[PDB]
Amino acid sequence: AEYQNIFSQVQVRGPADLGMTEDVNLANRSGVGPFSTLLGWFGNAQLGPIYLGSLGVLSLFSGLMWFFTIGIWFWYQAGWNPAVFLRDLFFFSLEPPAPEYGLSFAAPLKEGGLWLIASFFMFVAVWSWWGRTYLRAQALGMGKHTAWAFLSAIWLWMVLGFIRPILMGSWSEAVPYGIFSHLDWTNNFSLVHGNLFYNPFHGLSIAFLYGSALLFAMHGATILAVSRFGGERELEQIADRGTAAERAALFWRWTMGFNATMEGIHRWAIWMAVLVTLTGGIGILLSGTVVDNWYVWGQNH
Amino acid sequence: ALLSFERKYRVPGGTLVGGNLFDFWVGPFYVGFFGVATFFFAALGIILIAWSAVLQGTWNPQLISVYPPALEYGLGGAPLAKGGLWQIITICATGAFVSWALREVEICRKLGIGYHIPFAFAFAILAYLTLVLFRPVMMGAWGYAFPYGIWTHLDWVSNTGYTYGNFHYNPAHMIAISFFFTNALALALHGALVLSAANPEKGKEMRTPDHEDTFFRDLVGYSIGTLGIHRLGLLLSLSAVFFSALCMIITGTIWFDQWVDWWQWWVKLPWWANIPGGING
Amino acid sequence: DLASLAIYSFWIFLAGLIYYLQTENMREGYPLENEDGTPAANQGPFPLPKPKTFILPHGRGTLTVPGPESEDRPIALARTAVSEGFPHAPTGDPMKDGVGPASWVARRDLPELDGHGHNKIKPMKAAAGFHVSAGKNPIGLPVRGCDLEIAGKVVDIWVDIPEQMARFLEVELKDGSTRLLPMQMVKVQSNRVHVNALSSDLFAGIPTIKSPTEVTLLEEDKICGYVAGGLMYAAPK
Ligand code: BCL
Ligand code: BCL
Ligand code: BCL
Ligand SMILES: CC[C@H]1c2cc3[nH]c4c(c3C)C(=O)[C@H](C(=O)OC)c4c3nc(cc4[nH]c(cc(n2)[C@@H]1C)c(C(C)=O)c4C)[C@@H](C)[C@@H]3CCC(=O)OC/C=C(\C)CCC[C@H](C)CCC[C@H](C)CCCC(C)C
Ligand SMILES: CCNc1nc(NC(C)(C)C)nc(SC)n1
Ligand SMILES: [Cl-]
Ligand SMILES: [Fe+2]
Repeated sequence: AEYQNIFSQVQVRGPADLGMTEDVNLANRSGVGPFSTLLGWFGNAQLGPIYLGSLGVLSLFSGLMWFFTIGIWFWYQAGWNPAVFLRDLFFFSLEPPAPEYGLSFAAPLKEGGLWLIASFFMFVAVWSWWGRTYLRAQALGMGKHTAWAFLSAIWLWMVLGFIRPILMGSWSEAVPYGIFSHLDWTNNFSLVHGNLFYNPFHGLSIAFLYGSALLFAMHGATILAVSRFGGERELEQIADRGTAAERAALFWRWTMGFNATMEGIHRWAIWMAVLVTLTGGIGILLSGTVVDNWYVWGQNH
Repeated sequence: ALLSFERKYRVPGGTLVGGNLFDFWVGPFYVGFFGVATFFFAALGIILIAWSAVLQGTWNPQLISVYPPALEYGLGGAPLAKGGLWQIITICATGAFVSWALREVEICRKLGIGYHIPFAFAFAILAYLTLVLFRPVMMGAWGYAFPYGIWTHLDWVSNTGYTYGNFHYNPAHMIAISFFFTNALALALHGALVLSAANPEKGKEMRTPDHEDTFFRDLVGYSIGTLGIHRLGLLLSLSAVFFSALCMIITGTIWFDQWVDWWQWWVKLPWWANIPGGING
Repeated sequence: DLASLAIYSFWIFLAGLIYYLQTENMREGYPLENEDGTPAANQGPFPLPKPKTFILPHGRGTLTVPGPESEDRPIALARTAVSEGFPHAPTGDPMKDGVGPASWVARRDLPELDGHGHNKIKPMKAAAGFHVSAGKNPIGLPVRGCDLEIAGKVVDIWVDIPEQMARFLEVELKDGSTRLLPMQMVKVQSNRVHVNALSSDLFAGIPTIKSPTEVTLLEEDKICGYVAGGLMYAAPK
């Protein structure tokens, strides 16, 4: 049989790449990590270095305080029993305040107050990290596509946790912190709003979720299929088109009647994915604030 | 018409069946034997759907719905109006999908590239066949399959899912979802990264792949690399569909209850099962 | 109703986005052409995008796309039919002429540079520290074609330094010269390296590189094109 370039045949290892300098402040860049042969069969073996600045440390701190807050609450629900903690790990839930409390921050610790604290810490952690994806790109002179795409994920999370609960008049509407409890919340949310399948923004979101798997399967396969002509070196193919880019394009033109370029496939890609959470966020924002029942709404309009 | 660079690639060769008989293009489209087969299968099924809509009494695509036989039909054939139309459309769909794949293979051979794309498309087909053929057969009737209508197939997902309580608790559904979510995450990042390198800040020269790597290392302490990320995207999307197929193939065949009950293998485990406190004590 | 306004609005946005995306994806290869090379009367519903410029690093100039397009190389093909839609057949040796699956593109005859401007791909003998870290080491192994005969021995590995991956095997022929074989066209085994694409006697027709310590993009394309082209054109052997 030929060989498929899914896993590498021969790994090759040399001096660690310390990375591009550009305007990156090297004081905040760590030492290089160890090489992982296990990882080197599928991708690069190098671990590190990693950059931590003012905002990354802040992000990590708020994120650990988030995990620690959920954690201390979980131990309390477990009665400080290690056996119980492990068995009910997934059933524990740090719920928001009851509807009686509205949007007040004056819920007692054991009735929503801790949820609000965890939420504060998660909010600082995500927005700190977002500012960080921007800053890492800026320091390298790169465009800000990563931070822009990340805003789309942040927007779904912002609606679920914050914008929608506020618009509805109570924190009780937000997502609880638990594995299973968040699943139950999601099912109850569709039930209460009269079937979320009939929310056209859910349907679009699914189209783009499915379509994101379609397009990465198509593009992953494509690039590997032209890796014998160096196709994965996407940036040089953009600057100076090779037979890799031409064959990839022609494969699709001949298959479905149109095609991309090495650059443009990555625009299809960024939008396919970004649209998942952009549409989905609109659909959730609109649920309860504007439409009570999606099925009912769908049969008239 | 042709792309400016296309001509040198439109040579003879690469067919699996028919020699040069079908070795031509219509507009941009490559034909081949499997292109004529695709056309035949797709034409017949499209026509059969048209017949099904005349029977139902509507032309609105939002309304058209071709249902499989009732469960009482088991795996027998059914009359056209009462499920047979669905069974022949399903045969046509499968022939068209498989022929598209084989046509992709012919194109691969003419262009001298790897077979990774049809290999990948074949997972999508195996998911269709799981819902339409493997699962229905294992369960004993074609009526367990899904209806061909824009909204009615959604109602089928709802009904099938609610048969097992919250389908969120299907462990393979969970793994599958994680792959879907992780894939969209990965695609957004890969698009972003490449694009951020090729379209850098104003007043800057195009970046190199070393910047891409440096970006991911700074941000997260690891760059999977150019070959790796495309390896990864193919693995995430494919794994999502494998576990989708798996989570359905085990539903109704080796699992019959509400899926939340599966998670007692962990909870009601004899030693900590009776310990007071927690959620389940 | 605000949801109806939002869904209708979004569909307008999406049509705008698809229009943008398709035109962005017409920056290479357009305008479309008749089979004789002239501009086709039918160019599709989407207009050619307004040109954009990339500034290449290391003083390498600028690329503007879309723009004045040519293959600056002769194409050894002939028309197979009066009307459009039929194969164009190689007039000569398709492998030596660079056509069909053997095709190559007239890329810059300069090597790809890494971020600091040093060559991206170097032989391992010129790359301090680089070694085989896992899998079978191919240096010293014999190279075998689809005809099962020995073409040469592997004398080195050419590595993408920045990505730390083996890209080519350098292979010494009976005559003493060497060639590069793409890594993804070889199966490394315990006692030999197999190459399904080429018979032993076709390794010498692999295009040769001007410098022995670097390889240009033009050369890489010719090498990968020729080698992939054997899957079809060396297949009867
Ligand atoms: C996968 C699990 C369920 C399922 C669950 C859902 C759910 C849940 C949803 C959909 C939704 C859709 N599903 Mg479904 N769907 C299933 C199986 C299928 C099959 C099939 C033959 O296997 C098909 C063709 C479709 C097609 C579709 C689309 C009509 C719609 C948008 C999806 C999309 O863009 O994906 C990605 C693909 C692309 C981006 C490529 C383009 C695909 C185009 C858009 C499909 C057109 C289909 C066409 C009308 C079929 C007739 C062809 C002709 C007769 C010529 N589904 C299975 C049974 N499907 C969503 C919706 O809005 O429906 C109301 C939605 O919320
Ligand atoms: C019974 C349950 C209902 C239902 C109720 C809901 C609800 C409710 C919602 C969805 C939502 C979605 N549903 Mg639904 N959904 C159902 C059935 C389906 C079916 C099907 C049956 O086939 C499909 C295909 C889908 C598909 C989808 C998605 C398209 C969409 C989520 C997109 C996403 O990427 O979220 C994942 C991405 C995020 C949540 C973004 C968050 C990113 C944040 C910022 C990251 C924080 C990380 C944190 C700091 C810790 C980890 C970091 C570590 C250090 C690594 N649903 C059924 C009908 N569905 C969501 C939506 O958009 O609706 C329109 C949503 O709110
Ligand atoms: C109330 C409903 C239940 C539920 C009930 C079900 C059921 C039932 C099913 C799923 C399945 C899935 N669910 Mg669920 N699901 C729920 C909630 C969720 C949530 C969530 C956030 O709440 C998420 C993320 C998901 C996610 C998912 C996916 C993992 C999976 C669908 C993908 C797939 O199978 O693709 C596979 C892709 C295909 C089958 C597409 C095949 C395409 C073919 C080959 C080509 C078509 C070509 C076309 C006709 C040509 C068009 C022509 C032109 C271009 C004009 N579910 C709720 C709890 N879910 C399904 C699954 O895993 O099935 C395998 C499944 O059966
Ligand atoms: C496995 C990973 C993901 C994936 C991959 C994938 N899909 C692929 C490929 C790959 C690699 C292709 O190469 C191939 C392609 O060419 O894409 C451009 C394809 C493809 N994926 C497609 C669709 C698709 N993929 C999907 C999913 C996925 N595709 C996976 C998530 C989905 C959904 C529902 O999520 C859809 C809708 C097509 C665009 C294309 C295959 C085109 C094709 O098969 O052409 C021949 C057939 C016809 C033109 C029409 C046949 C008509 C039938 C006879 C009648 C219709 C019957 C149908 C069952 C009724 C459906 C009714 C619905 C309302 C439910
Ligand atoms: C240049 C390729 N680098 C790279 N690295 C990584 N690393 C993780 C682990 C986030 C996938 N991702 C990408 S795109 C997701 N690209
Ligand atoms: Cl920072
Ligand atoms: Fe890519």
